[PDB]
Amino acid sequence: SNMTYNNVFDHAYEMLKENIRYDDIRDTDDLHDAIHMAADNAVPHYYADIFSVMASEGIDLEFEDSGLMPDTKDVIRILQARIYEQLTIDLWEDAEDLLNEYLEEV
Amino acid sequence: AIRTISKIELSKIHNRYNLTVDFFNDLNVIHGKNGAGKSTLIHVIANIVNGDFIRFAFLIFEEIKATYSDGLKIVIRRDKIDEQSFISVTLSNGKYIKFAVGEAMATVREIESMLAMDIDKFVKENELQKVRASYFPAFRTMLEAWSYNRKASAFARELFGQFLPSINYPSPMEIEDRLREEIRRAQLGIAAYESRTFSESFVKVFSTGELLKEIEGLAIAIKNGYYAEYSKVYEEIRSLINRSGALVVYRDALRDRQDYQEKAFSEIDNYMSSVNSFLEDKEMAYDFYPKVGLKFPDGSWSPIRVLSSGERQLLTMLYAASKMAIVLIDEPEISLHIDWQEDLLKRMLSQLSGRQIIVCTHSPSIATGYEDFMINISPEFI
Amino acid sequence: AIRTISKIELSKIHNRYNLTVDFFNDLNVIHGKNGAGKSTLIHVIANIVNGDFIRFAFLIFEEIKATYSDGLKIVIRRDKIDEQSFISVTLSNGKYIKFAVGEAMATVREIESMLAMDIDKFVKENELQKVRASYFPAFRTMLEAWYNRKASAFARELFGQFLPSINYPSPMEIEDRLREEIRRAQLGIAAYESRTFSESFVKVFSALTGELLKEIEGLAIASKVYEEIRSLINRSVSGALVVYRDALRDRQDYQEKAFSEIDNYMSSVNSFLEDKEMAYDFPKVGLKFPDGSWSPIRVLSSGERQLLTMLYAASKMAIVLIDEPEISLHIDWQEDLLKRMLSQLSGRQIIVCTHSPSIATGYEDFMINISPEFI
Amino acid sequence: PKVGLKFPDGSWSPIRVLSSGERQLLTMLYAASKMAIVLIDEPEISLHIDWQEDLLKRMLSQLSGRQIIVCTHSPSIATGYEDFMINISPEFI
Ligand SMILES: Nc1ncnc2c1ncn2[C@@H]1O[C@H](COP(=O)(O)OP(=O)(O)OP(=O)(O)O)[C@@H](O)[C@H]1O
Repeated sequence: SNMTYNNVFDHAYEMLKENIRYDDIRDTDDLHDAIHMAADNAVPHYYADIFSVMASEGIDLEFEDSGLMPDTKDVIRILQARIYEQLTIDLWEDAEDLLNEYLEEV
Repeated sequence: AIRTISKIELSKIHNRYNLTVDFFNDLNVIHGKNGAGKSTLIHVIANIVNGDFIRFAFLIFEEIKATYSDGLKIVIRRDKIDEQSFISVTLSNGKYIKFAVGEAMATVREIESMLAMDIDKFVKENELQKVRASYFPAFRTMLEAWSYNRKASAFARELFGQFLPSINYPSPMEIEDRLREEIRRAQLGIAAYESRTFSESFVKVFSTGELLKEIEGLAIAIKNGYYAEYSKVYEEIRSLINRSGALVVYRDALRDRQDYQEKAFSEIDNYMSSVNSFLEDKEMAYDFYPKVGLKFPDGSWSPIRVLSSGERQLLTMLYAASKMAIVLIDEPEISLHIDWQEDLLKRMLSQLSGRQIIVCTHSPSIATGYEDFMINISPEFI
Repeated sequence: AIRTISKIELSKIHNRYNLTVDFFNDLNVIHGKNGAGKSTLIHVIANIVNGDFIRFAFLIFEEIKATYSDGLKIVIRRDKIDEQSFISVTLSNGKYIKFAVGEAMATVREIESMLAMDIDKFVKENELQKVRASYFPAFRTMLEAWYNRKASAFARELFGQFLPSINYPSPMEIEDRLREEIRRAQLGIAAYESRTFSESFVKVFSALTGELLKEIEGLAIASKVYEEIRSLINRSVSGALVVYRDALRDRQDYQEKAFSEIDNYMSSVNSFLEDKEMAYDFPKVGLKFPDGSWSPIRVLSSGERQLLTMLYAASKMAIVLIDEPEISLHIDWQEDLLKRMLSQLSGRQIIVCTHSPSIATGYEDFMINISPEFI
Repeated sequence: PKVGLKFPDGSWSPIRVLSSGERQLLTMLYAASKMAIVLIDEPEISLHIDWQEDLLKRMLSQLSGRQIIVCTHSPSIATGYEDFMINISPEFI
């Protein structure tokens, strides 16, 4: 029916797990680019889905870092950048235990 | 709810008195003067129903019996062996758990987890968390002081003892942010239904004068969307109307847009009507980023800081009644005029139907119209 | 139209030699052996054209004359009086600025700004930055080692402070740039989808042959609603069909216009490469072997990496100064590099300095042989 | 001690002033002296034709009694020892 923020975050979590499993990211330095690699293929690209994800709970609509927000008049790119920033913020919390699970996997 | 509370028997709680209260499945208006242990009884119920029996390790008692409607009996006893107290939580199903008080105290100072996992396994394998009870404390001004907040539970357990349950109650300084977030999220939901309606109506159009008149009436029908470009496409539709099957599809799309427009804001319009039912000569509304606040018949706007403790109690109680099982309210008569105390239960019973509503009030003005539900507490001193 | 450089005269540069070079309007192919001062001329041109006159305080010379195409002459002299060196930048129009060498050295060690602002005011009030020249260094493997902004300080650390500003892309940055451009083009397509939806909604509401329907069915290719539209097409009203066909044609045209810049760069790269094709299948960007196997852009040899770093920095482009484009290249690529870059970079002054004459095939009339007249 | 470049005019300059080919010759002729099997990859980087026709002869004067395997793209390295050329073509599958 509709796509929420939790489904997008689960898809990004699955993509980050797949990137860690495939590319063999061992520390946070490689994971700083792996998180963007997982996030930029999981962001919605049908407009409706974007607004449905942004209209759901769990994710705020303001930038804690004003410099991370791009300087443009495209509103949908601003909301997509907010999605990317919130996804990076929420995945950096789980990055440590994902790294620990990968270390315990091998 | 399913397992409503039928009868609770507390024996020698705090070594002072015995108390046995029978509850109905419906409203339970407990009326009694301060010092009756009403607050204690509410904390006992909230620490029984919501599966947080570990807080009973911080309570001095002899025998606590809780009977639900279906027939489940919970017997809690505090017995000490070799200078160490053990709490025995014996259910009617056959299983029973026992644990040391000092182990729970050490676990609580650890939070400052084996027993917590044991309690979770016990309440999960016996299914003791079917019905969750919400706790409305009588000290919600303290929750306004440390402005749902999660450190407020630790503050209240710090100054009221560790028997106090989890505190999940909204402050006046949090519901403003919650209302602003919900209004903007509903506007974004309207914009997403606009884009879905556009794609679906494109597919459906790809496949009388009354339909044109209905489209002209629906063109005129704040509730403006966040994506104003779709409001401009609607302006262009109104301009074209000013200048068969596809017209039927257009009419259906406009009708669905109007219906979703009403449905997105209906929950907050219900909460606003619930607030404005009490308030006179002052309207709380969301006039325009969304601004939420008071309005006057003079047209002046004002922040939510002018509100009195009475109106703050109504805001914090009507928001925490709309956002809802068993509901336990402690002292709803605080800082309220007598007419609002008369109509408060009728308003909350109109907005909270289908759940066991237990209220504890010191003023009998709260219990008008429900005098058959008035259970009078009486401490039987040991 | 553009102030191209016509003739540069260097007198007693490094107290070693005199050099006077006349340039054509396009394709200045300087050919000479090592030690002839080619890069000593490219650095001078890049420090004259782009307004970087402060680098001339780090150069030992006697007289430097720069003549443009319109007739503007810039004469730079390094004269020292009473143990203090002064650089006199005298323009042909009458204006002239002078400054102490030690003041500029102190300003440069300060960056490690009054004179910098004075130089900026001098080059802004005379309009010396109409044409900006891009510099392709001969040490681009060092740029692969570390556009990067610290590379200027690293290269000036190990090549001296006369060296101009280094703005050149590494392979792992053209990889990041291509991935960013593909993501931006996908976002552009999606926004054109929603704009097309709203405008076609309005136009179909404004509306109230089988060949047009057949053309619309043929033009359908695959983004989810368009698949349903193609499925419905597979299973009076002429104006709405015309609107549908125009919307589909505009969607296809916008997809081509969004991807045309990267399809041009991919075609330019895959023109040289033979047993390996570079493409952007799904975003991962990399090689595509004829077996269908994929490989990262790290498998490429030094030759192919030089072609990647030169074709991207020619597509993302005035005056272009290329130093030694024959590095690590086979002879056929040396034969075809100038023809490919002249086909892809038209309308600018292409100055190249090569040690191998194989680069200058087919343009032998443009081969200007440099010769240092040692004092 | 001070190692540098002496121009015929008598001026003295540091080793920063060398071009790309002179830097390649400094890095190549020094590691050839402090030497087994020598595997050289692309010795023709930034060298004109006259130095490419003699670099292999000079390094063979430096390296005697050792197996030399070089790989080049320009055939000007291969002159003077043209009987030792091994053309290579991969066998694709
Ligand atoms: N500070 C200096 N910077 C550069 N060259 C200097 C300097 N001092 C003396 N020279 C000499 O001036 C000449 C110019 O060297 P340069 O690197 O420009 O020549 P090139 O062989 O044409 O260059 P490249 O190999 O980079 O194309 C050389 O003979 C060099 O030894």
